[PDB]
Amino acid sequence: KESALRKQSLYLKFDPLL
Amino acid sequence: QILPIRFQEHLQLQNLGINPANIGFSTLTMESDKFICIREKVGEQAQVVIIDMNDPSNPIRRPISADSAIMNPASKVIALKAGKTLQIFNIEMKSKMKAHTMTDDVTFWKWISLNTVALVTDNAVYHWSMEGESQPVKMFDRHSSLAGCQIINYRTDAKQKWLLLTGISAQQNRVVGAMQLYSVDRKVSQPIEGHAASFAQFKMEGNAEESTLFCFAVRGQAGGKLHIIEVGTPPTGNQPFPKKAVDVFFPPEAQNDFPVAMQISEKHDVVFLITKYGYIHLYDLETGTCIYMNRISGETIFVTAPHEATAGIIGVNRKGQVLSVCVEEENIIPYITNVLQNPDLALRMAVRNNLAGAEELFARKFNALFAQGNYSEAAKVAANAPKGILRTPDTIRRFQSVPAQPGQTSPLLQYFGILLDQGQLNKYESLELCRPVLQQGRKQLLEKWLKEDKLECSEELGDLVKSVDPTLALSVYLRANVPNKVIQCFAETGQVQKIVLYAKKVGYTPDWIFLLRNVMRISPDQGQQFAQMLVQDEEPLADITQIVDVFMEYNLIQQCTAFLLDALKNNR
Repeated sequence: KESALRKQSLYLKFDPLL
Repeated sequence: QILPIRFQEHLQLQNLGINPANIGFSTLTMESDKFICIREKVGEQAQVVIIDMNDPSNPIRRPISADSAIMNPASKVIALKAGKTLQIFNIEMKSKMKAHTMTDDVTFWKWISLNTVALVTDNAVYHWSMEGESQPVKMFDRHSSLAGCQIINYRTDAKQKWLLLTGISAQQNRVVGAMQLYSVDRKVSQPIEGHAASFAQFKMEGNAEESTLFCFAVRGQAGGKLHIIEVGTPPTGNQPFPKKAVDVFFPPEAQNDFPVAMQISEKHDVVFLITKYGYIHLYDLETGTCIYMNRISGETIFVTAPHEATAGIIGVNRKGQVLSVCVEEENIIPYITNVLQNPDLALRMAVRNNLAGAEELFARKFNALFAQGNYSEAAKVAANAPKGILRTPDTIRRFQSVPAQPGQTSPLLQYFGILLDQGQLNKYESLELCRPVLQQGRKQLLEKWLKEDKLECSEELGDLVKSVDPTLALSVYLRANVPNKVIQCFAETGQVQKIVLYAKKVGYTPDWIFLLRNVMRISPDQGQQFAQMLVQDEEPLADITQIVDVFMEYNLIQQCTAFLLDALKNNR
């Protein structure tokens, strides 16, 4: 429930995305 | 042998001092599976017995004079009628809650819900709330077709937008059922010939919202029939529900039998039907297919109620037996499959409600479609297994065994294509999916899949993708939770700042010095910056003495010096 919320913030900072 | 029902005798009312004479429709009421209320007369004194079903052994005999007494479906609240004078009374608090005196006599009354009691006069139907100071509110006028009828029941759908009054009358040695279906929104009534009815909420296959179904049974002009129809305009983006009309079986010996009660189980989506002779009937709510039929009682079961816990039906017969019938969740699917021999219904039932025991059928349906060449539909079968029964590696192995055809390729490709549409692909499925994709210069598809987050990642995928594009592997490794392999990526590509930020966030502690030496080896300038990050207040990631002798190893005396002087200024 609360785990996925902090997870999304993490992927935003480190994973290359775009 | 097995049966799809679980029949039970909860108690014998005669064993509780209840007079056999008072065991009848007029003197005994049951508004829920929680209480049974009987009106008796002891020695020129009239009293009311309420039997708590949680504690049935000890009944309470309170001295109450009323021509009718009906308990709340849950609360310890009773409603009693005395002439034209009505009264909602609090049992526990021995205090009167509400009261009302009616102009024309109340011929029938029932609890619509907790806090709502419906009243039926010879001319209209009212809704009286238990809460507040609100007087009984007129809902609709009684239809002429129900004139002279003995009112046997009153029902409403969940939203209470549809109301239904049922009455029966003796016409030419046949009990004839008259019903009035009233719509609150459209403000109009429809007379229907029916003996027993019920409303149900049912969400169709591929339908956005729940459909409100009206189900009624009758032994009328076209014999015994069961009707399942949708009431009103379907919600936006719905199908609707195709009207059903099925036969209701009455054996030749039962020539004066007819439907008496009906309860629909939303849980298993089945209809319970009880007839006058004491026969129970089981139907599929979706198709009206008959499942089980049986005589459970030798005497008429005059009062019924939903058996909330088990999602079944609980009644009381003239003999004083408190009987209960519900769906046996363990046996229903096997019975439909092997005793009824209706595999199509068993398959539909096991997938609709998450019931178990259908596995052999799903395998058969798969092997048959596989042999049939129809690999597209075969995949759907595996995808909609009740508890991921066909979502296994053996399945993929079967799909891997078929080739690439001239452009019609490939059944394994087809299997994955629909699979992700259902939910998130498991670690093994993700692995076998990317292998042929990565194989011939195709990696962009992974970008969409990972961004959409549709596949589950473990480590074995990361080193597999790392094989061609290590930058993309970082994304895989990130989601896989493996910190060791994430930090390794930042280290190969020199991103030192992200190494420290990541390890501080996830709480992973790597071998800081060994990382320093690596950084120092490739490029010392970055080395000194990295050394700076390792020492900061309260929690230092590495030993200061250990980092300086690393500097000394490379004889970086001037930058070592600079590093320490910087460390002093940051502490100030």
